[PDB]
Amino acid sequence: PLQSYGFQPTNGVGYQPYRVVVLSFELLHAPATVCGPKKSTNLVKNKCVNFNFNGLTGTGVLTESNKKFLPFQQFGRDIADTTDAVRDPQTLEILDIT
Amino acid sequence: PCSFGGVSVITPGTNTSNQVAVLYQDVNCTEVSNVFQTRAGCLIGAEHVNNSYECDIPIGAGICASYQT
Amino acid sequence: QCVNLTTRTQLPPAYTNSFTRGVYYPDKVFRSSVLHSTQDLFLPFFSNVTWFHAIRFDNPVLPFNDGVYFASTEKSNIIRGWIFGTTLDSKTQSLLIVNNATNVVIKVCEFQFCNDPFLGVWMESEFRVYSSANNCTFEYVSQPFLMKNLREFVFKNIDGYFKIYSKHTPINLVRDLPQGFSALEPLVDLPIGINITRFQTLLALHAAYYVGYLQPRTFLLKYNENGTITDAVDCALDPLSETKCTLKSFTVEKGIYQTSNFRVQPTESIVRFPNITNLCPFGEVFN
Amino acid sequence: ATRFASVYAWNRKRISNCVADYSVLYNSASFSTFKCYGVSPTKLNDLCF
Ligand SMILES: *[C@@H]1O[C@H](CO)[C@@H](O[C@@H]2O[C@H](CO)[C@@H](O[C@@H]3O[C@H](CO)[C@@H](O)[C@H](O)[C@@H]3O)[C@H](O)[C@H]2NC(C)=O)[C@H](O)[C@H]1NC(C)=O
Ligand SMILES: *[C@@H]1O[C@H](CO)[C@@H](O[C@@H]2O[C@H](CO)[C@@H](O)[C@H](O)[C@H]2NC(C)=O)[C@H](O)[C@H]1NC(C)=O
Ligand SMILES: *[C@@H]1O[C@H](CO)[C@@H](O)[C@H](O)[C@H]1NC(C)=O
Ligand SMILES: *[C@@H]1O[C@H](CO)[C@@H](O)[C@H](O)[C@H]1NC(C)=O
Ligand SMILES: *[C@@H]1O[C@H](CO)[C@@H](O)[C@H](O)[C@H]1NC(C)=O
Ligand SMILES: *[C@@H]1O[C@H](CO)[C@@H](O)[C@H](O)[C@H]1NC(C)=O
Ligand SMILES: *[C@@H]1O[C@H](CO)[C@@H](O)[C@H](O)[C@H]1NC(C)=O
Repeated sequence: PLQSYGFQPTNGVGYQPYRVVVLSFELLHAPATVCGPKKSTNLVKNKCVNFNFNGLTGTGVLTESNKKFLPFQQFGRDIADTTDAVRDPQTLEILDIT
Repeated sequence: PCSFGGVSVITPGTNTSNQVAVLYQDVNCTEVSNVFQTRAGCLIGAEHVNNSYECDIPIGAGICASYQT
Repeated sequence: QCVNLTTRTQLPPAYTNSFTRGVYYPDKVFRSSVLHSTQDLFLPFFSNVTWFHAIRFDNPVLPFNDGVYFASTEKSNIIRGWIFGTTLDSKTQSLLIVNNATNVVIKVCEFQFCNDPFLGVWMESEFRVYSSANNCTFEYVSQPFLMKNLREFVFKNIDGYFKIYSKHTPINLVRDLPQGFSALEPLVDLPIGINITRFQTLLALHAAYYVGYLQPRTFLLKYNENGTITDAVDCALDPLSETKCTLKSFTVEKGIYQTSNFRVQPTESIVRFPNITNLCPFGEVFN
Repeated sequence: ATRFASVYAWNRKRISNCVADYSVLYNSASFSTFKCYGVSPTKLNDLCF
């Protein structure tokens, strides 16, 4: 059943070997694990900003905080669980949200 | 109606002792050894005395709990 | 070698108290000087949890349910590893953790497991756990789980993610738990999409293992200025803990508080109706 | 790759748990054929599978 190809150095183009790679992208009701590079913009302090830090969104003004977070804590929340501060994923620093 | 009622806990301050008892409003002590059946409900984890004393933590219907050795 | 040790130690479960151990950080939120109550899988406090020793070695299989707490101690020859899956009979993919001195391999694949899987041993050999594997999903490599220091772990499976949490605590008693409050941190989050129904402790051959099932219970978690949990109350464990959770406090003032609602449940269910033997001629409308 | 499989026995690499910029494949102008279906070819890096 299997026939070898005569891939000769003298073949015309239609008979020359070609390498083919097919990238199949499967989306299931399961965690997505093969992602693009994602986008970012410059970090801007002391101005009113529309934010998205790795999916954490909202609006406000950032300043440097005076508190430290655990390695598992990428953000903090206040008395009513609203954002208190966020950490910058490309420059980890804790920045208070006003 | 099948027996039911509010459930309340009688407690000392937590920096005094951890002895607590539970009062089950208007129900039997068998439905909820130290089980005090009264009109307010059944108090579980408590004993009772028939003499009168100053009120500390109320049960209801003229009865109050307190802590004694 | 894949030697079946067939020891059948059959130790009594030797259940001991979980005390206030079994808590891990449930989320990524920093909190300070607040008592955030949260419902999740944890060990109930003061629950009686089995402490089985292989020490003649055994690799028993227990229900995974919605997650399991595991902790252990060993002497000289240290045991590092776990097996999780839906069957563990080599028909489906499973999770194998082999943890050595310099790193850890957390892998999900279809493993052709040995009758009594062991890590051959200066490092562990996977061939003695399973003889072969195929249909692989993901091999994750990170830092080892090594530090008298009990290695405490939580294994969960949430929304397809395998979540592994850990901490190290000094042991006063070899066969029992250090007393005090735990707060384990996650190290590994793996987006696999595979269910676990069964958990097997994986042993290395040269051995005391504490294993408890987690239960979906609310804990009042007390957070300090570090974002850490320094204490907790297991809600509805006992009447005082009920009062503390109801009041969102780790302390209660002298008094009486309403915490619940008692209901008598029915003993029997009785159905009464007219006796008709005529299957209704709606079918006749169709015919 | 140093070597490719035969078409009767094409190879499959299962890719998971990673990040890739697919615009690289077009920016290079290194392929004679490059067509996308379902998903647009125009730098569709905002998707995850
Ligand atoms: C993510 O990767 C970026 C790569 O851009 C990391 O940024 C880099 O951070 C290092 C360490 O601070 C910088 O090197 C040193 O920076 C200081 C002051 O910024 C400078 O005085 C030294 O001469 C030296 O260059 C590097 O410049 C910086 N790259 C930038 C800003 O483009 C970043 O730290 C990484 N973030 C995480 C969370 O891993
Ligand atoms: C512990 O396990 C890790 C992960 O397998 C080992 O790292 C590998 O080491 C082998 C040879 O020892 C290499 O072929 C691999 O390339 C390594 N993998 C990675 C991801 O780095 C580590 O060496 C093991 N520890 C010991 C003491 O052998
Ligand atoms: C509870 O006590 C009441 C008051 O005597 C009585 O009427 C009722 O039968 C009791 N219920 C029980 C025993 O279930
Ligand atoms: C008072 O209560 C005590 C203890 O509950 C009991 O032993 C005693 O019989 C009671 N006395 C009377 C007069 O009911
Ligand atoms: C192999 O994996 C595929 C998809 O990942 C699945 O359909 C199949 O059931 C698996 N076979 C075994 C034996 O696990
Ligand atoms: C927690 O935060 C307080 C307040 O700064 C600090 O004094 C203490 O050292 C911290 N505890 C740690 C880092 O373990
Ligand atoms: C009559 O109708 C019933 C219900 O629609 C159906 O199950 C049955 O097959 C029918 N009998 C016939 C078509 O002979």
